[PDB]
Amino acid sequence: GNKYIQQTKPLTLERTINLYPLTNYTFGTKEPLYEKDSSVAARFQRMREEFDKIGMRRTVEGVLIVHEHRLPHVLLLQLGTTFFKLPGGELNPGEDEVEGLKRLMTEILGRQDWVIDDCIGNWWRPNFEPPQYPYIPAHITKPKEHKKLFLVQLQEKALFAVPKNYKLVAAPLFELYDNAPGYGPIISSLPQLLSRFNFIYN
Amino acid sequence: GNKYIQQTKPLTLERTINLYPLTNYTFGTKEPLYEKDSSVAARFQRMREEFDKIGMRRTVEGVLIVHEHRLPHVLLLQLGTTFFKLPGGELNPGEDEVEGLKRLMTEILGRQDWVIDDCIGNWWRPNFEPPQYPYIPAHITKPKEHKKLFLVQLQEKALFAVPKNYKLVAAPLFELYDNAPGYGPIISSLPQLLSRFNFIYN
Repeated sequence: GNKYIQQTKPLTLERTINLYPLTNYTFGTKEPLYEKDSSVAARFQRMREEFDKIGMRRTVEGVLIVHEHRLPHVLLLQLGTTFFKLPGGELNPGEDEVEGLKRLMTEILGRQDWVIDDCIGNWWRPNFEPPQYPYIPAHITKPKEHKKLFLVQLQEKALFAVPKNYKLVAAPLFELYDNAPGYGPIISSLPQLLSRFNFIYN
Repeated sequence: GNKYIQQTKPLTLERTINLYPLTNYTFGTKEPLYEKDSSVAARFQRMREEFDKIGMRRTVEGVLIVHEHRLPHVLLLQLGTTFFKLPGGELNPGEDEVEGLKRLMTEILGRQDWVIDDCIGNWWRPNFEPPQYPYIPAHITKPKEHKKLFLVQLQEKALFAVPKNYKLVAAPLFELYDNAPGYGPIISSLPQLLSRFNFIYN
């Protein structure tokens, strides 16, 4: 004759994420962090050299979200007038994805004095060329890079240490949406990839 | 001194979905199902009339995935040369989202002789106009429509009953990706929204 109290709905169906105000977050400076590749030519030469040695490049990137006036903003690292990146980078062979992303974000943003429970997408680079796709194209059996994106939940407050040559910016979703010319195909589709989340604006 | 066997990784982090070959699926015909709105003018007039009476329109849509040669395809309903839609429609006031989507897909596709565990995105229409966004734009406190998308897991085999005036097609991700001119902003970003899933190609 008993009834059961119903379980919290699956996190697959409704995923809630706490956001905090932009003003909860601050940065201090650290020494500059220079890009591994000094040009487009060097980038693709290194990708080719490493592909021959260790196979497909495995990149991981973190999407950290804050709000201002109840609108989500994604944290980006500005390196040039039109050059923005997510905090992340290249995994070492054998390295766990999530543990690697933790290492990489400590390297880039780690204060000098991470909660990663959510995969938000995957992108693949079929050739030693710029184009990347959110799927493996037909008959591509050996992509040259696989990029995996994760949502990194921030604490209520945090201090970041930012390499001097980077500017830590908070981009509102309307800045990113349908703005591949400004931010590229991955960052510009973050609004779509974040749309399923139930955000709490603390 | 004991060690614990580790739990399956969270479904938030790695979400696996079984797909089956296109040839596992068939359709039979039923009577035609006419669009509620006969023109763009009538569409926005009805949206306005109903907004005044019952508030924001609540639409729900199902994303059903199959594969051919290990490439995902999304099922769409073709109504015209350039007019494709997802199976779904408008919720009744008070109606549960998932139960409403089940009702709507039975209406459209239900054989005459649903597993919905995943939210994949949200879109909002700020005005009585075509544009829709994957977020609520700043200072929009009363959007006119909220569209919610769900992944509908298919059984190994299924038979569909399709209104005579619709053609059931299976669209590969490369047909959709960066093809808003062909399919609109929602269907064209399905490849990005599906990229997080670990698909098993049965």
